[PDB]
Amino acid sequence: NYLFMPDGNVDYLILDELIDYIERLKYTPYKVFLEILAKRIISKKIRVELPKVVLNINTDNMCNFASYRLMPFSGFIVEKDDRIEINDKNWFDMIWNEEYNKMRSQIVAEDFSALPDMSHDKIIENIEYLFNIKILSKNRIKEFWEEFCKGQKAAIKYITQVHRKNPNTGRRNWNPPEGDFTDNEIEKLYETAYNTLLSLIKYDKNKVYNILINFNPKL
Amino acid sequence: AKRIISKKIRVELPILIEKKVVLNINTDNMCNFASYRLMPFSGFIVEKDDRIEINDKNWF
Amino acid sequence: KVVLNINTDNMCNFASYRLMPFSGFIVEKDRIEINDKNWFDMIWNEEYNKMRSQIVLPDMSHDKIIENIEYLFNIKILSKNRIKEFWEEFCKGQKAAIKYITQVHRKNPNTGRRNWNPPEGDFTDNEIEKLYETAYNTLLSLIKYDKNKVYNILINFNPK
Amino acid sequence: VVLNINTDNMCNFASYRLMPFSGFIVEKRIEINDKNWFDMIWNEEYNKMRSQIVALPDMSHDKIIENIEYLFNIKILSKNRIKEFWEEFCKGQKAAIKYITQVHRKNPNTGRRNWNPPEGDFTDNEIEKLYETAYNTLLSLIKYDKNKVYNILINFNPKL
Amino acid sequence: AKTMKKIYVTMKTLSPLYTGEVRREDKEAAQKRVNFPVRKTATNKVLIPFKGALRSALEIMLKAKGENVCDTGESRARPCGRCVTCSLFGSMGRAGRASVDFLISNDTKEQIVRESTHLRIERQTKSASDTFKGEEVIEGATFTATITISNPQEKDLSLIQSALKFIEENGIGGWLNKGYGRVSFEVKSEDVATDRFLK
Amino acid sequence: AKTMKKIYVTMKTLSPLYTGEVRREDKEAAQKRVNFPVRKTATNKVLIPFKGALRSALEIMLKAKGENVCDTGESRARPCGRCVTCSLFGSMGRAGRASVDFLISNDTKEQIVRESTHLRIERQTKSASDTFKGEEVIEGATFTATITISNPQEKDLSLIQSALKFIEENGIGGWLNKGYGRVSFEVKSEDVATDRFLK
Amino acid sequence: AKTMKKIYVTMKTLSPLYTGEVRREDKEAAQKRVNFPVRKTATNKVLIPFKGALRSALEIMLKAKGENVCDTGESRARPCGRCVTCSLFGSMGRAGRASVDFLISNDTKEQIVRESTHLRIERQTKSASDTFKGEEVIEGATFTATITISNPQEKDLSLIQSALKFIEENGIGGWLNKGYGRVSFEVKSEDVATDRFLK
RNA sequence: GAAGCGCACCUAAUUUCGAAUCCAGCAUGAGAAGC
Ligand SMILES: [Zn+2]
Ligand SMILES: [Zn+2]
Ligand SMILES: [Zn+2]
Repeated sequence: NYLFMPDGNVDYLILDELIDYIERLKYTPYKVFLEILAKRIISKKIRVELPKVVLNINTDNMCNFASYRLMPFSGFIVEKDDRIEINDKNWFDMIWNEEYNKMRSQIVAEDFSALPDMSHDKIIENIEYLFNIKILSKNRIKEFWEEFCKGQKAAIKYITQVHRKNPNTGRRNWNPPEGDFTDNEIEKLYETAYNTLLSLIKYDKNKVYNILINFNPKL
Repeated sequence: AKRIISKKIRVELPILIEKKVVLNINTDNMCNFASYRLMPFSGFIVEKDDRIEINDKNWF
Repeated sequence: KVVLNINTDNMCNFASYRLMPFSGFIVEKDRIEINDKNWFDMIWNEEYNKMRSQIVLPDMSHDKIIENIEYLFNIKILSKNRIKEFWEEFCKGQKAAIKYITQVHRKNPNTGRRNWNPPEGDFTDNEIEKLYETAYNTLLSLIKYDKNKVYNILINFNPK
Repeated sequence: VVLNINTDNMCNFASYRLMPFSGFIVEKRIEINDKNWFDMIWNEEYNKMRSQIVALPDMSHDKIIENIEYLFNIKILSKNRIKEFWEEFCKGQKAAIKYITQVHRKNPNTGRRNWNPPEGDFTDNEIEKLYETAYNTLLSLIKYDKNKVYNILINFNPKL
Repeated sequence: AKTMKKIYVTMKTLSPLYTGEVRREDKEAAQKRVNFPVRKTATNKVLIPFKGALRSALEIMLKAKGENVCDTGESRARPCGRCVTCSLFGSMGRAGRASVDFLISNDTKEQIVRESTHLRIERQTKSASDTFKGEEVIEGATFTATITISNPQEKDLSLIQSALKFIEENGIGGWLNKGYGRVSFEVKSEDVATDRFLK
Repeated sequence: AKTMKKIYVTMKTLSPLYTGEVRREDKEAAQKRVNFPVRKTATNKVLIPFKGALRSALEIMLKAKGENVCDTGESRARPCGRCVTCSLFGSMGRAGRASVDFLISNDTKEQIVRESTHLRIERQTKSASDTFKGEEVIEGATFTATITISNPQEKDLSLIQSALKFIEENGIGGWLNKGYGRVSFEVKSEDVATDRFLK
Repeated sequence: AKTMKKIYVTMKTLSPLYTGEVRREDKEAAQKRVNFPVRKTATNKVLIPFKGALRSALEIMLKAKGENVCDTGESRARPCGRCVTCSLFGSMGRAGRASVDFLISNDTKEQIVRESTHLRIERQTKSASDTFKGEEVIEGATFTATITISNPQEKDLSLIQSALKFIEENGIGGWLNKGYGRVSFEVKSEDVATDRFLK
């Protein structure tokens, strides 16, 4: 109910005779929309106003201080899709750590900027053998070519990352071979993958590209 | 309840009053850092009984 | 000489100092230049496209060819796009067209998918595989012909 | 434009020298200030506003590398320890100093420090000397700037 | 054509939810930390494909019922054009009348997407043989979609609501077998006139 | 495909139960108070994985019977697809017919979740050499899950119930060697039609 | 892997027993009533940790025999993985074959758990200095625990029986030097199949 | 048969793993009108 004396209930009024009219209403107004007269109306135990969803996500400590109560907070306003929110330093530290991890993820080593030898026939034979027992898979060959096109150092780094037998677990990052094999043959095939990829690391780009299309045509 | 209605207070014997939050500070000077529209602000969380409101150094 | 290629717009005011969280890259050259990620995405793509720059006949009857291609055009294995692609391949030699029918008819080891269009109808799976096979033989025998006969025979089924 | 930031850890990308960088743009003349300046100004304003209402051991980098190699081999400095010390270093030098002080603190009611015990046949005097070595090594690592600590610890715990 | 059905769909997760990243660049940037990222916006809000879920639901139930409803799930399978799900979701010559929006979350990744550790345990040793880290949407996360049906028929509300009950049963997104994607749907339908925007 | 098997399981907890928080954010929020958090929901209910436990139970038992069942528990093991557990729980190439929901609790945290002090004692001194704090699920806590099998066969319900009895012998999650996870299962099985939602 | 060993363990309490409450809420809700609460279930049955007692017993006897066993009970001590206590009760790489259940009382806390006045008396004045209250399990109470060995070797049953005889000689639970926790054991072994639940 | 007492202390940490694999194909339309 909005009134701008109506005997019915009046929840809101929009305005010493004023005081008399306000007290003259049946029941009492919840809020009245009115300075000194507003504070006098406050003195008659009636509320005054004197004229994206906002979300304060924060801890709380309140110092009463003046008549108005407060809570000291230098912080951040974040605008979102349909809401505006208020966060502290720790939110910005968290997004700073996540962004800074995203930064070093980039510009790693020398992108687009000490190797064994074996014949070209040997390299096709070893990649052809490890294609069909699911060690040098298509994802492996793809990420080979991605780490190779950024340089030889990145390809050596990725190959030493995959071939690294972790002393805690004893597990290299290669795909396990398919078929009946004992353990010694499994490590010998992993060493074969090591030597084959590190030996094609020494070759030029068009002698690698032409060796990995007949295994990955979407290199 | 008669004495209460005589004292002009409502009684039911067994009005959308929402305690909103008021920004009260400019948002025009925002920026994009890491997929978020953010502005560092310095202010005070005032806790008026009608509504929570956020204010600057000017208000204090 | 430090040149700021970051936008100096959209900058907040805190502690009586204007400020804007940045996140980019520093580039040495005379200039110590400040570029954003977009610049590094452009440079990464330019160097990646600089590294990818270095990228190097069972003849049956003519009536068989027409009858087979009629059936495959009706049951929707050899469609207008595949006929046009085969014509572009035959128009760049026969070896290219050998490679193209090899690529389309290449059953993937893992999935068992051949890049033809599934036959429209209700045929059984062995019938579907033999239909892909006779598509292979029909196209592969059409590579053995010469340009005039391949042209007049494919234009009945793809008017372009 | 004045850089006013660190210029080591400056990697080579193609014919360019780049660095993944993350900081603030201050228009005063123009200052590319880092997160150290921002935490200083934030503490300044917060301390200023709150009232309005009311030594590191000097150890060389090669030694650091050798010492964290040795303590990683004998499992005192583990990947979880390096990762937690890295997160506490990201919140500041004082918080990380607190962290390593809580790890190193011999509790007088038990005689136990929160370090992982060594793997090997070391006597208790050698175990205590290696714990003091771990305390001095990470506490000297606290004094370095953020990129250099990331470079040292990325050879040990890759998932930093 | 003078009326349009508008189905406002409000979905709430009862189980953890995973659907996967589909953009190669965001998957690469996330696979340095997370082996299985959720599909997200550039405005940091989770997307869940919705048309395929409703369409797959309706073809399974209408093929179990016995109606002449085509299967568009097989490899390069051409839709027939003369069935119910061809009228609702589409055919070769006619676009589907039910424009199905994406399931855009109400919240943002820092409130709903939680990294997660999954395991693979050896059956003889009971030791973690493998593990991986996938992002996942929490339980109680609310997603909003709008299904806009042009030239509506009578049965379209019942068809969409039945398909939503099927998705409540079987799950939405990925990893449905291990328990992910179990949701509830709330439907607010309303018939509008197509000339509503004209002043 | 016209019929579907719904298996409603209710797990009563008889021993303590530890399952582990998988969420790095929830762990880091909870490892300032307890060292072994319980896997909980964002709606504050306990989450237990169920598909891996039933799968591992069936591979152990069917390998012991001599049936052709591949060990998927080995590191980077690829399921063959020509198995019997591969039909129920999936393979590289065919999804599992048995979509197995999480074991979500009927009650909430602070009603079934309790916070406990564990110990490690010197053998020659009999003194507390180490102390940690875990989170455990109390006894009598009821969990409900539903297993929906899409193309049902006769052996599916018997295999699921068998696997459940193996879980009542061994344990459902976490520290099954020190006594945790000993539970009981009540099974209610029904064979619904797939077109039960279509109206 | 084909067979499995059941040791059904029935323990009769021969001197009053005290295992302490571990749950922080259960210990805090009882501290105004008992200063030493006994470890109990939410079904009000007494819980005793058993795996640690058997492991500590076997380490003590096998170290005093001269066989190579790791001393795991030292603070943050990694088990070696090559000793027979590492085989029976686990290492950081391989779980224990012997999954040891808790010792669950056959009766309720109202029948077997009593409050008690423990004293500290001055030695010169011979008078009561400190008084405190504990909960104790009475003598004659029966506890049950099932030990399941997954890959049973020849000596595992004898190792468990020797550890049970050591626990009878030393005690289980707490306050062991005051005479508390002296028990008796009645082992009932059984070699079951692993595939016995398969119908 | 009465009476007193029913309390204290330490610990609550640590470690490993966080990968792998399959797919990236098709199909339709290529005109119709003016000035
Ligand atoms: Zn159709
Ligand atoms: Zn299999
Ligand atoms: Zn050992």
